[PDB]
Amino acid sequence: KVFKQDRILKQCLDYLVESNAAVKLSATSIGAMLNSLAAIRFTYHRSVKQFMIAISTEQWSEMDASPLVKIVSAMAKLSLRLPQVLVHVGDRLLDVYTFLSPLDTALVINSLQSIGYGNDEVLMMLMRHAASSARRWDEVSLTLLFGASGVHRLLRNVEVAAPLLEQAAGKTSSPHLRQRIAASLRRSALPRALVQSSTSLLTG
Amino acid sequence: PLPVSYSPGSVTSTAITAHCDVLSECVAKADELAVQLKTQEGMEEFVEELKTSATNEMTALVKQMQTTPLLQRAGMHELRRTLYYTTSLKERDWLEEKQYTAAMRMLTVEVLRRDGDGVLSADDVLYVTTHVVTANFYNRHLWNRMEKSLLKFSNYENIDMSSVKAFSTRLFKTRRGCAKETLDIRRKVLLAMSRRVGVLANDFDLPSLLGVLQCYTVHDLTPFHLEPLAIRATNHVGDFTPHECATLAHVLRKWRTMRLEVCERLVERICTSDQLTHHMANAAMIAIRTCFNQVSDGGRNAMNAEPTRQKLRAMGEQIGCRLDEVEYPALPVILSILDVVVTLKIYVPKKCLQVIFSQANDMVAIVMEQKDDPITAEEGRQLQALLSHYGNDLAPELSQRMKEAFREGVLPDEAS
Amino acid sequence: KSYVLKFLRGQLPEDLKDVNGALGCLYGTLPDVDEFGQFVISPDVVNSFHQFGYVKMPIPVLDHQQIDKLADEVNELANNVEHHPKTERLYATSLADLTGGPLFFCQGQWRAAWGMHDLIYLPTITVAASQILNNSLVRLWYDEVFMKAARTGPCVPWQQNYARWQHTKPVNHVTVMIALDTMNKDRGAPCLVPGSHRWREGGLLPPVSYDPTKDEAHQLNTIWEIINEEEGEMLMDTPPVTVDLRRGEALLIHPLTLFATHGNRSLDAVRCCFIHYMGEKTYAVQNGPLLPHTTKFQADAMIQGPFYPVVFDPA
Amino acid sequence: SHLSARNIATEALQMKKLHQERGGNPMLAQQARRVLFATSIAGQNLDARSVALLLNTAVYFGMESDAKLVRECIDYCLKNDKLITVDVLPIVVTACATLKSRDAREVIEMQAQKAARNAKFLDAKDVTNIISAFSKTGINHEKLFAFLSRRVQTLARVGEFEAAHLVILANAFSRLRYRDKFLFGAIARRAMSLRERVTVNELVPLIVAFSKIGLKDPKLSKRFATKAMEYVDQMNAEQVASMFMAFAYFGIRYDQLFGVLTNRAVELIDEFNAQYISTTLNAFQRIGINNPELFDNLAERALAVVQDHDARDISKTVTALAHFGLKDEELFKRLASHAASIADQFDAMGLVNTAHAFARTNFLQQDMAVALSERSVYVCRLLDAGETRRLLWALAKFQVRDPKILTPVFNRCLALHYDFFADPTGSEEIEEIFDFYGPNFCPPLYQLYISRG
Amino acid sequence: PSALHLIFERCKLNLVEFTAQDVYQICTTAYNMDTLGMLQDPDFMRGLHDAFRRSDQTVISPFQANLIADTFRKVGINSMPKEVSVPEEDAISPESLILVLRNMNITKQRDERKINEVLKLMFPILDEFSPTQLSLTVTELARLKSTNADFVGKLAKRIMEYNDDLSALDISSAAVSLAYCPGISHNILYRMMQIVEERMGEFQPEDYINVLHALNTLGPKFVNTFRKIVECGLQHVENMDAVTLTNYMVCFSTMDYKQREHIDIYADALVEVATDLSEKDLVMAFIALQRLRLLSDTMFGTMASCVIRYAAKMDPRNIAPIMDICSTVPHASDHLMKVLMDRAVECTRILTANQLGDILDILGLYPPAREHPLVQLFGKQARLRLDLMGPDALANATRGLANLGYADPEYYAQAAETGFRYGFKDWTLLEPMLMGLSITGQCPPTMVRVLGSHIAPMARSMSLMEIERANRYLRRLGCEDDFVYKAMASRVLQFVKEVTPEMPEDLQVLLQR
RNA sequence: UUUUUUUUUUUUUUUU
RNA sequence: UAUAUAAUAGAAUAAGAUAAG
Repeated sequence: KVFKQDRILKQCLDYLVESNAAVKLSATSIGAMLNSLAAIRFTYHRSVKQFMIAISTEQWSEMDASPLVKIVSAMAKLSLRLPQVLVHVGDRLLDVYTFLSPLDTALVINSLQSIGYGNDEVLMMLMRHAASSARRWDEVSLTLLFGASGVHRLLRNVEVAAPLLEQAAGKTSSPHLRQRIAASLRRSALPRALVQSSTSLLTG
Repeated sequence: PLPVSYSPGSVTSTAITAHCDVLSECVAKADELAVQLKTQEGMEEFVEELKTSATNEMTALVKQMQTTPLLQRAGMHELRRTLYYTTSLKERDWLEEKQYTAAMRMLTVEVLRRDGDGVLSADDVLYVTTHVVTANFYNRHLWNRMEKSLLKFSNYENIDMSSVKAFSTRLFKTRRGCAKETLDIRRKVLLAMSRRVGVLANDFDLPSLLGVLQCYTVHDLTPFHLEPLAIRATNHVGDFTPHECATLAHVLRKWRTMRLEVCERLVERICTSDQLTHHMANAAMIAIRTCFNQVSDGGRNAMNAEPTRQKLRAMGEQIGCRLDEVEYPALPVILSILDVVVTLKIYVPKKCLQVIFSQANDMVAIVMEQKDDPITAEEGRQLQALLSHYGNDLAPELSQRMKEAFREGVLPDEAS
Repeated sequence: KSYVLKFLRGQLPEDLKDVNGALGCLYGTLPDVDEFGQFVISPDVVNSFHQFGYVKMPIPVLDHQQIDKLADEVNELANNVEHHPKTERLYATSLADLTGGPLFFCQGQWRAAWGMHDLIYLPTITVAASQILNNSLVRLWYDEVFMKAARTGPCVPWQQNYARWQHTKPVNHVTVMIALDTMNKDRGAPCLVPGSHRWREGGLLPPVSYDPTKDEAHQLNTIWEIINEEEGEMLMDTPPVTVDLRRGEALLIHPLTLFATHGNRSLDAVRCCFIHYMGEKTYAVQNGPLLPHTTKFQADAMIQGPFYPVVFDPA
Repeated sequence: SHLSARNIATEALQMKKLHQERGGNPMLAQQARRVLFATSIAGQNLDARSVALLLNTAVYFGMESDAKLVRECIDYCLKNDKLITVDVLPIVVTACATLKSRDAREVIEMQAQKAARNAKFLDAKDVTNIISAFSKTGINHEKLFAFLSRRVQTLARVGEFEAAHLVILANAFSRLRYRDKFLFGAIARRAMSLRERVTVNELVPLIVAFSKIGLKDPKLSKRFATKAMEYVDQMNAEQVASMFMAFAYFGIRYDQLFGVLTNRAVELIDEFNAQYISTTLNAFQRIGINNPELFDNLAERALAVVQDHDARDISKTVTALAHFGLKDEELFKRLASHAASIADQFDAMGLVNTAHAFARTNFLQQDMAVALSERSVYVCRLLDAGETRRLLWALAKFQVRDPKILTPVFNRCLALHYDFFADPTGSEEIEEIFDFYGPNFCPPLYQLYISRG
Repeated sequence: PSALHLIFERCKLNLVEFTAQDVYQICTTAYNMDTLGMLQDPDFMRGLHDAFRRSDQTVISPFQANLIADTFRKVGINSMPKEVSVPEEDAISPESLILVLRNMNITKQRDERKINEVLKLMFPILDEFSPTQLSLTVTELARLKSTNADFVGKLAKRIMEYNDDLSALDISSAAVSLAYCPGISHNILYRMMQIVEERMGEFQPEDYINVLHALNTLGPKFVNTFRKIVECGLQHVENMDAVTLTNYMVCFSTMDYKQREHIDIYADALVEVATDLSEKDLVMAFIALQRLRLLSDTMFGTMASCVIRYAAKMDPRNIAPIMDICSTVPHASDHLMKVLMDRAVECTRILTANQLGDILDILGLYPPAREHPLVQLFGKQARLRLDLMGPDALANATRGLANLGYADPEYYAQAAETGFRYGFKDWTLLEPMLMGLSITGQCPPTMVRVLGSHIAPMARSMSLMEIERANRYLRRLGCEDDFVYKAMASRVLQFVKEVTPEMPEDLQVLLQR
């Protein structure tokens, strides 16, 4: 209903935190609640921060891929930056990255960019996995990936950015996204020849 | 016969007078309870009951004014007291926004209608302007017409003393945090009545004399018509309390009337106080500096300039020895006093310097270790230079504290 | 003349009527005296107006950006927290009591607003109005704007324009309605009788009594109360028609046609403009001014002056 | 013409300059108004300079405070107060001078506080522009004026200003009614130190300002009189009338200068317009000099051209002619018939002056009297007791006896009865008024009048 | 399309209750696909804008609101997203004031009172900030051009405290944002540059760009850090982007790098790939190369050839620098110069006073510009712009028009009056006016008197050759005041104390008078 | 041509 | 097995009469 009464949800979250119920809830339930809170731009971030902190490392250790990506996406859309939640997220990603769908990979990459994630190994290996499975990427997934804030940071190697660029040239058909990708290629650290060829393909 | 519709501002009594009498009595009783206090919950109960009674009375008045064409049948004095009570109950928080706006919109409409007729006397204009701008209720046409009608100085020539004093106090009291758009019209109200104040110079009593002078000065207005108003005060020193002489010195300095002869008397009168304070000492030091800067080494009496400075220096020492009794609220007062002493080479005892620097150390022992909360870096440098000039043995703690503060960087810059 | 200060040499006069012609705002400028032939209305439109007492122009008379400008000016006229400058230049306004209401109405706006002043001199509507009045001189009398509330805009009851214009001697008038918004039966489109302009050989029905504390049904149904049996027989065959207007659509209305405006039940305000044009050889009836603070005429003096400017003159 | 907002502000400023000091071409004003009507800065980001220029050019060309561009510019000035530096402060102040909204007042007060705080760090250009801008708003911040006057004196002690700066400074400090004799002495000294660099065009306005400010010192006027006497030959009618007015304002009886000025004025009698004739007659009335040949020449020229007579010109001319005594027959008829046509332009006091001048000379025309009487209902609110008495006596001599016209005048008289009945003069005037209108027309004023107070 | 028509009609009449998210979705599908006539239909877009204005925009991100406003402005509807208020006492969190600042920055509508309010609600709760939140709020405050340096200094100290928790990008962004703040302390800047150079082996090209911008802003007080980065980047010089090479050139020009050994390597690397530069980057590279005295015979040709493809549509603010570079350099640039003159002729309408003055000044002594048709157009435009010219722009324009032989006595007389209104302070601000008048050799005597009264005080600080030129101008104009010649002869006496016939005729004539 | 500047001022007794 | 991401800046510049206390 896009209903915005944040006092009611604040009372509900206070009851959730006080009852120590965040240590027994399911991963998909946590993701659904966080996504619902983020979909309406919840105001009181202190309650959400306490609720996310209260959950234990046991839950973080064996979360499935999709609830985990939902949780990190809801964290990113709520402008939450937590130093100790992100290390748990990173080790869980290290464990279960191979099962991510392409749209999950794009969501993870752009959400981690949106929160200014400082780790580079996890980002680099996620980008490598995305490059390996480039032949299956849809249109919305490419928009989500190449629409990330610091996308040019991730376009480090030619191997990790060649199939993604050719797939974007083949599939993406929006002038603004192509211009943004060309600008990111210009600001990237790729070899000059590949940048020139990709810019030629995308624009013109 | 012509249908004139002019009624004196200060017969033709409608129900508005009966409505306002109840409010007057209720407000008087609610005020008397405050004096009786000097059972807080108990008296708060009576206060709440009186507030509810006044709210009901004002609701009835507003409904009567809206439903019935009472304003046209009303006189002028009742309209003015209705405006007074409508503005006064809001600052006392006995009315809501809706009722207050509904009453004041109709008040302004009726005032504008009477202005269009032309029955607004030279006193009603001042009354409405002062009781509207101080309440900060904005109506474009009313404000513009009042500001335009306050420029006919020929009308405001024979205003009564009591009305002058009432407007002066009303504008003076609520000056502290007034909105900026009100300042210009405040100055216009003050200046429209300036000539009448000038011809009233030989009639004020001394506390009201300083009240009017401070009211004009705080509104950054120093009109020439009020020139005698200050002069009499200069010629009437010795009847003022010691504290008031500091404000008198500041006013005289801002009025280009501070000279050596009056400065001697002002310093002497300050020195008759039982115990000095920061205000009196600061004003005395500033006055001494101002008079010391008024002597020329190549003027008419250039040969006689050297003794005068000496005399002033002596008077400075008179304040210099009584510099421990005061309590400095902020560092700038200490810095100004010390700068005035050093620049004029005034002699200060070591005990006074010790007390001053101890208070300064206790003051700066708040900004750096608490760090929760505005001493700028240049002020700290000036304090360090002063301490070094007078010797670091005075306050050994302060020197190290300032040095570690400057190394740490707690003190911000002036640009920030 | 006198000496104007250097920083005041570009200011416009207090009264905008003092401007002899039209400002450059909105449309560029009035064309040449021999370039007015491209705004002529079709003869079929004239016949339709003479048969029905009303007609809507084939094309919108204003481009969209001009419509946005006019809507912004209407919004600024109805300001309450900061009252409009030149408010005392209006004949009458709904904010004279400073409170307001669901319906905001403003008269004599052309003396206190740019753009609205230029709207008077629009060739597209003035040429058509002149064609309506047997191809003669046209003089602006006055204009007004209505703006309805967001969801509680009231409906104007049935009315005849000439019922209030009793100071003008002959029946020589025309009304132009410009819709600054998109209107509908639920939003404020005008509903008028298809043939009421030729009833009683030109007479006027008595004033209609309405209760301002109820819904729209009785307001629109008072027409039966105010008419007689024969008028009912005429009305039954041709019921009143509500014309839906888009942005910039102009509607020419006879002064004797019965018309009303539906209330606003949309989710935001709706604005409309009425401009009343006389013709030449239109005379007064009684001494004194027709409008508040206007020129005082004689018993049968012809209507002219700066308050009623000439906006189009054939030959 | 599609252009960026900065590229539009630049051409707008150029158009303002050309329409201001290079002839008032109406086409330039219309083009600028059309260009600024469609201009908006809601989305694009601009410097404070561009926004200030747009606001100033919009306000100059007749745009009130209800427009979109003015509202956006005022919102920008209210929000980003720290980006409006001293360089772009006078532009904003001048733009807000005419506007009298609440936001305009707040902006003006904030700029005044900023200028008063930073009054010691400015230069000749900044100080001159700031004082000129604050002259136009009618503000009454005396502390700011004192600070700026002190800075002016210190900056001019080293010979910084020049002719144009001195003219602007004197005009600004005279319009604000700041009778600082030391400041004007410094300005005069800087002017006299500018040998042969103060031309006639830069000398006449200085004398006009020094006359208007009303300085007590009479030694200063002598130097201006001599320098004007040297410069008479190089003058048009404008400056001749200007110095007639100026030396009437000074009030010192000079002889050689007046003779040479009269010679030059009668030389240029074929170039005088309505305003120059009115100014000359008013100056002669103020100074008291009786010059009947020049009065005859001016009356003949005023008879030659009557359409150019504005309400101010008409009022000054009739008042001067009535006070002097000399009066023509057909010239008065033409002036009255013309004032009947433009009776809707008279001010609060100009109307009273014109009506009383026509009544005092026993010249009664029905059309003019009716027009002035009917117009005398929107101006009674803005009348002092003396002006109200004059208007009431003019109406009594005109025999109006119309309640709709009389009751506002009597309301004003009752609302100002103390200043009305205690006037040192006019007792016979009030006696004649009450003899005409009788006791029963207005009871309360009669009861007050038979009480002498 | 009966259903589509009904939906459009119901949207037009404002009878559909729209949420902010629904309006955002409609805007996205209209801007992306636009298969239907959504953007082309004005009434539907007006209705959608009316729904969006009255909606509740708190439930959308600042980016979404910005996109909605951009979509509305693309069609003509002047739209502007609502301003968000400062959070209340309960919602005062480190993650909400940052959101306020971010929305203020993104929507491009900054209120300084709101900035102060959110800077006074951040100090008590400044201990709850994450290490990345400080690096975010520093850049957000820098992008708002805030003048509060104490708050940024405290933030920088905290950022230094959490050094190990921040990535290279955060450190570089904090460094450049700190460098952009004007009033910040210098000890903090030194500490930040030490931190940057300690963690400098992990930098991406973006971090290199940020560090170079920070160094260029700071100036030649930070030479050691620039030397360190130059020594480190020498390995990557061949495999390097063009923009960062241009920034290296700009920093080299700014710091006055005396080690001219690596400058050659970096300049050659830049000129190799100069083909991939835009307008501003190419202009900056030109200026940096000129100020480093690097324009050789061949690299100038390549850079000019690169400029040729851009000279047709150059901005009016990028024409004068290239003209100056061509003027100073002694190589062949006739074709580029002609193209630039044609572009200036095209742009003469929109050129401001300063740009027109610079263009006229550069072409003052250019031989081919004598017969080019720009002289008359620029003279007329300068006469029009003479009201807006400053004390120096007027002098530059007058000098350029006098050197070109443009003869119009009215323009020079108006320039004389404008100069008299402004006043003169240097001889270089008065000589162009004198030669412009001497071109026609006629002016009213009052003009001569004012010019002589201006010249006379200035005669005590002129060289002998300038005295000769001033005497020539005064003789051509026809002055007769004696004190001016007295002062000129007094100044001449000092340089040549001998009245011997050795000096030329003009000198004897001057001392005689 | 030699007069002047640099505070947190808060104390006016009306029934409007 | 899900309905969706959005941030790069450049310009130094002065017009001038209100029927007062």
